[PDB]
Amino acid sequence: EVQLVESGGGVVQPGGSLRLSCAASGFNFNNYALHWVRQAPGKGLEWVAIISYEARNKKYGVSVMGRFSISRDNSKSIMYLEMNSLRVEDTGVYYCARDLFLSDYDRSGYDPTRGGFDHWGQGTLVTVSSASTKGPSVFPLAPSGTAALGCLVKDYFPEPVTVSWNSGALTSGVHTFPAVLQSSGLYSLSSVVTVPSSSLGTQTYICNVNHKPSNTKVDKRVEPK
Amino acid sequence: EIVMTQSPATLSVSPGERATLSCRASQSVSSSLAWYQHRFGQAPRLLISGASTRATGIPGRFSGSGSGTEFTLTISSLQSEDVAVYYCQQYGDWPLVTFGGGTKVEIKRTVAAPSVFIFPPSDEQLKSGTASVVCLLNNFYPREAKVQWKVDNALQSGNSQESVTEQDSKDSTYSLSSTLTLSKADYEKHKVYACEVTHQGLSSPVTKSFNR
Amino acid sequence: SKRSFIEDLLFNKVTLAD
Repeated sequence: EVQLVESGGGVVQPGGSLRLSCAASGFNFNNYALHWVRQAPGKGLEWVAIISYEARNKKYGVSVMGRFSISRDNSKSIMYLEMNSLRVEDTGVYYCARDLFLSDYDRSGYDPTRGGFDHWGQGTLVTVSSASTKGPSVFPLAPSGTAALGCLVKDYFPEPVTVSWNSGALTSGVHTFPAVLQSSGLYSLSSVVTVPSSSLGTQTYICNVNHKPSNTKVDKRVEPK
Repeated sequence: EIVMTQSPATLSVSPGERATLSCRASQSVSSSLAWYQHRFGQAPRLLISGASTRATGIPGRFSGSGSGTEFTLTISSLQSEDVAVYYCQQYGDWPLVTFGGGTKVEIKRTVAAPSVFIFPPSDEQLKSGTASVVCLLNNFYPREAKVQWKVDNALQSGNSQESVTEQDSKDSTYSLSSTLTLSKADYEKHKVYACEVTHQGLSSPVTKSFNR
Repeated sequence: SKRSFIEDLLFNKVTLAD
């Protein structure tokens, strides 16, 4: 029933600005400190900022101090994170979270053992980059009693792409790898599947790639050369 | 201000056995300590606050203990749905809360050497002016593996990238893909492309190669 | 209000007793 819904993520150029929103429902918003927490690719959770229940006190992580500004509207139950002077290293997933600390104060007073972030938003992806939107090229990874084949989904921006095989009828043996950020600033992703080599003459194999940000769908059939 | 240090970095536990995670605070946090589960592709989930109080809906096989500067999270009867990164977080210093660096919990299984496959660049990609050579290490365990690229016996450095799947929940293995990026021109100047794989389940390195 | 006072103390690293 408690719900935190985030919005406002997207692509921004280095030096640009972005405002994230956390819409709360199902609890007395005005009773809780709220925080922002982020996760950069391959790294652990990093605390970003806190705002007290009545918006009087705010603190910021050292990495974002002087650039980010946290605020809350205690009449529509929405928290905001204003991000200015964004850097490539600000890229990541951003979560809002509800803090239990001191929230039971009226009923039970000051108990510093009560705490923890008991509810989190779903996360919003922030991409800071000078790249421009581009759909991928899909290249086959041709097979040479188990054969492996796949597709190379190269040079797209921003995340994410989805990949299925035979429109979703083929899931056993599929591995779709995490994308990598290439030195060009474009992403690359591979998806592979292992199959019995016998099927190579018998069974058709097609990867279906969809890149929403560029409205690109590609279907690449993969066959021995 | 208060630094939280988790260990081990990766914890491997047999299905149905018990996972013990450790967290150390650089100074006392009394019992103002919380633990979180972070499953891949989901938001973090509170497990424990106050060092040992289970959060609502958290099953009793999760428990925590400790005060001052040493803490433990115990997960009994480990299940594949428990595979995740686990974080501790102190709030003794509230509002200056801080997270540990995270402990990855994985299912332990028998060692499995990778099946290795190499893929030349496609005819289609060559027209574009770039060439990508792909090496696949499939269904291996544990996660640690090394890939070395060789082009005409010359060891490549700095022109490859790799990434690794999450642990497969059915067979508890990992897969890894390494991509060597060359210009079409350089690709066409060389003959033998080889991927050399080192893994603890192989008594000696495995090499897959092709002539362009 | 008492809550806000306590929080002002904690945001400013004031040591509370016992």
